[PDB]
Amino acid sequence: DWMPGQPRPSYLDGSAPGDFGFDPLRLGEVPENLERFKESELIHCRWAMLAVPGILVPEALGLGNWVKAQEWAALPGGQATYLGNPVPWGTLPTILVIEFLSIAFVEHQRSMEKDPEKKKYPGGAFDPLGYSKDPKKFHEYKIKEVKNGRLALLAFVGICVQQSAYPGTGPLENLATHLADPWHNTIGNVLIP
Amino acid sequence: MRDLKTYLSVAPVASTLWFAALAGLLIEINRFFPDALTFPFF
Amino acid sequence: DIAGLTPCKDSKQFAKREKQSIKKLESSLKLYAPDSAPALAINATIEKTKRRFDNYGKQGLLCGADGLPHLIVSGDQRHWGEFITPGILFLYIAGWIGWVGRSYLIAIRDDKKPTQKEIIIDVPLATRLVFRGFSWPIAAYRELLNGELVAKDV
Amino acid sequence: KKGEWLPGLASPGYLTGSLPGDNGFDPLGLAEDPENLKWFVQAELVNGRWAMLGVAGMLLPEVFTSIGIINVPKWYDAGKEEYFASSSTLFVIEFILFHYVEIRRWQDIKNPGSVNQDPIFKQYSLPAGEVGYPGGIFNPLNFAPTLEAKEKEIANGRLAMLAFLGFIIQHNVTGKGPFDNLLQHISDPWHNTIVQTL
Amino acid sequence: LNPSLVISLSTGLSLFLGRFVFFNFQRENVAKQGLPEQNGVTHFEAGDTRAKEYVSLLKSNDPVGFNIVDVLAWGSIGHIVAYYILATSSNGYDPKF
Ligand code: CLA
Ligand code: CLA
Ligand code: CLA
Ligand SMILES: CC(/C=C/C=C(C)/C=C/[C@@]12O[C@]1(C)C[C@@H](O)CC2(C)C)=C\C=C\C=C(C)\C=C\C=C(C)\C=C\[C@@]12O[C@]1(C)C[C@@H](O)CC2(C)C
Ligand SMILES: CC1=C(/C=C/C(C)=C/C=C/C(C)=C\C=C/C=C(C)/C=C/C=C(C)/C=C/C2=C(C)CCCC2(C)C)C(C)(C)CCC1
Ligand SMILES: CCCCCCCCCCCCO[C@@H]1O[C@H](CO)[C@@H](O[C@H]2O[C@H](CO)[C@@H](O)[C@H](O)[C@H]2O)[C@H](O)[C@H]1O
Repeated sequence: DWMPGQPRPSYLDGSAPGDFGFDPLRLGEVPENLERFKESELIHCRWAMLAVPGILVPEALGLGNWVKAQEWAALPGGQATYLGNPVPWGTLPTILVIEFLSIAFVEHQRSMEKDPEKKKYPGGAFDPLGYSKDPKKFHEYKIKEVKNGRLALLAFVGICVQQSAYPGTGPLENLATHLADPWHNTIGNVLIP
Repeated sequence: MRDLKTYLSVAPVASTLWFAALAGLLIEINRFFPDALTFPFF
Repeated sequence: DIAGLTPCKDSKQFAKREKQSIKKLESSLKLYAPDSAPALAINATIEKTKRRFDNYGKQGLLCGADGLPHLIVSGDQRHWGEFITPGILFLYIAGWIGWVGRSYLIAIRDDKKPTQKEIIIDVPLATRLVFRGFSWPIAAYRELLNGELVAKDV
Repeated sequence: KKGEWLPGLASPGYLTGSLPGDNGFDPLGLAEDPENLKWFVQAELVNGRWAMLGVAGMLLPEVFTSIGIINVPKWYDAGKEEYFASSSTLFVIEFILFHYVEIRRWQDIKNPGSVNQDPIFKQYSLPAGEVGYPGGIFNPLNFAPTLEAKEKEIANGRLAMLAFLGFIIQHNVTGKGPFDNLLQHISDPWHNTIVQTL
Repeated sequence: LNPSLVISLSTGLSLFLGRFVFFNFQRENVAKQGLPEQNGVTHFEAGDTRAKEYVSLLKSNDPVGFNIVDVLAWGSIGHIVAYYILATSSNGYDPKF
């Protein structure tokens, strides 16, 4: 139960992975919408779980933060740098056409499959190590993925809001600024200018 | 007597008494606190 | 300042208006013996004029090129006295009146002849009910939560 | 005979006499509906308790400071002082903590007994009490929560709410501290009064 | 920079996507959405002499059913994207970061 003392919704019995009874707006009242929401929630969770380290790790290294790493495309002759290497295809129209064709193909492949249970957990080629072996352990891994991904989503929100509250920052730069003086470096200064 | 209080409770009479009191009040307030485009006490 | 205006304490046009007003009243004052009652009246209007302009200057009103106060209702905290604060006062009083009248109508609605108390006021009941308006925001909020504020299926 | 705030006046029917502090006082009929009465019982409890603590922390540090035993800023001047954290940080701390606790208490108001146990440690729960009087860890000395005990809690709470009102309005008109006001009054009472203060 | 290059690439990619990628989606949507109808019946059955769709042109020996209309639609897209990239490359426009 997400909120002790609160009656769980009628349609949330706790059986689903990551189902703690949280839908205060009753957005899953219709079952079709709820299933679609489980799929989409997992998609966001996995994009976030991939994108958070892609945001943090290049910052720990000498490379720019996640904001600076997008900046060459604003200027016309822009060329990307992967690990300091001016990659030749780094021009914006190149990687842009590449990204459109590749992403569009893959994601549209997800659009043209309706199991619907495979739209959440397809497996097969995407489970070569076969972690779907024990359905108990596979379901516990479902709770694992859902909580990890929700955590990553919250973290991403923290990164975007910190970026708005300190334009041209880094999550770890913000963290270090806090570690300097935690009692005088806080969200309190942003909430209260 | 009871009938007279009843008459004095009737809509137009109660209205003249009520708005006459309200007018005296607002007049005196504008007498001790004239002009005033704002609530100055903050 | 705000909206290109200037504080009335800093406005030449504002002070020119005060000057021309006072000199106008003094032009009227030159006609009467200084001990006379018309004279004392024009002096009272003059003192009231100075009080007016000095108060508008003090309380921070902005002026236009016209030399006249303009009100900032955007919500800027420097000017809540120009709308937001008198506005909250108004909403308190209006809510009071309407809440009391509604209390009266509910109180007489199950009488044998309801209209009878609408044209001849039950003044004792009204006096009992007038001071419910003091706490009208709590009463109306509690009714909204309890479902007693709005009639069902109307 | 449960006590009359107005001797001649009768009690509202909805004030049974089972509530502590029931002197038959609801002239604007705010508690006529029973759910309103429950909610306002909790509201009077919390406003009264916070008012007791606040009145204490406003008045006693002042009288101590003026005696000279310690040196503490005035309750209104305490905010401007320098502290080991930015006041914004202090605020965010206070807000997060109160946001947790108050919502647990509220869960008890809506669904009594629902939040009685530690959600971390599944042991160390609370005993079943009444709404607004949590037992267990909240009563370490294990005093008996009876009438006259609750009635004294409510009485001191009401006197302290009135007290706080007097503190803020007083300080507004006089520009000083409450104990400073008491000294000024005891000095020459017939010539030091709200009459002369205005 | 070379118009024939960009137009040929964009139009070839558009025809390609419409042929091997988005064809099934296209057909299931144009099938479930169906022909426009007035008063519960198609415009031609309702009596509009000119509302009969042209089944001759829609027949194609292309195995999947890709026809002249598909060519026209996707090729139109490819030319609009193509002249978009062409016109946008010769701009010299650059936003101030
Ligand atoms: C909580 C009880 C309490 C106590 C015992 C006092 C005591 C005092 N007040 Mg205060 N005051 C109170 C509440 C109280 N006040 C409240 C609720 C308000 C908000 C309206 C004020 C606002 C106020 C102002 C504006 C001033 C005082 C002033 C004073 C001092 C002189 C009295 C006076 O001038 O007129 C008293 C003024 C009142 C408003 C009285 C209201 C108190 C009500 C009636 C409750 C008291 C009744 C109680 C049963 C009798 C005493 C019980 C007590 C022993 C607990 C005096 C030491 C003056 C001062 O500070 O001296 C410079 C003054 O200027 N008070
Ligand atoms: C878009 C991402 C997304 C999606 C699609 C879902 C989908 C779902 N969630 Mg999940 N969740 C999310 C994000 C998401 N969640 C995040 C970020 C957290 C961490 C706080 C959680 C934590 C969580 C818990 C604990 C639970 C769920 C549950 C559910 C399921 C039932 C609730 C529902 O149907 O609402 C559907 C949701 C939507 C249609 C998305 C609406 C988004 C609105 C329009 C905007 C939101 C604004 C947002 C607050 C912005 C603030 C950020 C910042 C700018 C301030 C459902 C399949 C419940 C469940 O049963 O699990 C299976 C449950 O127990 N979620
Ligand atoms: C802690 C995060 C987490 C967790 C617990 C899970 C859990 C699960 N996933 Mg999921 N997933 C995740 C993240 C996660 N996923 C990410 C980031 C992606 C990429 C978008 C996916 C995409 C995905 C797909 C497509 C599928 C699953 C599947 C599954 C289920 C069975 C397979 C399995 O257990 O994998 C075990 C997971 C681990 C042992 C975690 C290993 C973590 C290490 C450190 C790798 C990280 C390295 C680096 C940081 C990231 C780069 C890797 C990248 C290049 C691939 C299971 C419930 C399959 C399924 O549905 O089963 C039927 C399946 O089809 N996941
Ligand atoms: C919570 C409260 C005060 C709390 C004060 C606090 C925490 C003080 C905190 C701090 O001081 C510290 C400690 C340290 C300082 O340095 C800083 C500050 C910040 C100063 C007062 C409540 C005060 C609450 C009050 C005064 C409530 C009064 C309600 C009344 C009189 C209602 C009466 C009626 O409603 C009935 C019952 C029946 C109806 O029918 C008729 C009417 C008349 C409507
Ligand atoms: C036989 C065959 C084949 C081949 C085919 C081909 C070769 C094709 C062609 C096709 C094509 C190649 C097509 C195209 C195109 C189309 C279209 C339809 C177009 C268009 C255009 C437009 C529409 C334009 C517009 C505009 C203008 C006019 C002006 C301005 C600019 C713009 C753009 C706007 C294969 C082997 C594969 C297979 C088997 C069979
Ligand atoms: C009623 C229940 C809830 C009540 C909640 C009340 C919240 C009150 C929030 C108070 C906000 C604190 O506001 C903040 O205070 C600090 C501390 O003095 C001020 O800070 C001031 O003193 C500090 C002392 O070092 C200096 O660093 C600073 O230059 C100066 O401005 C900030 O300028 C002000 O923005």
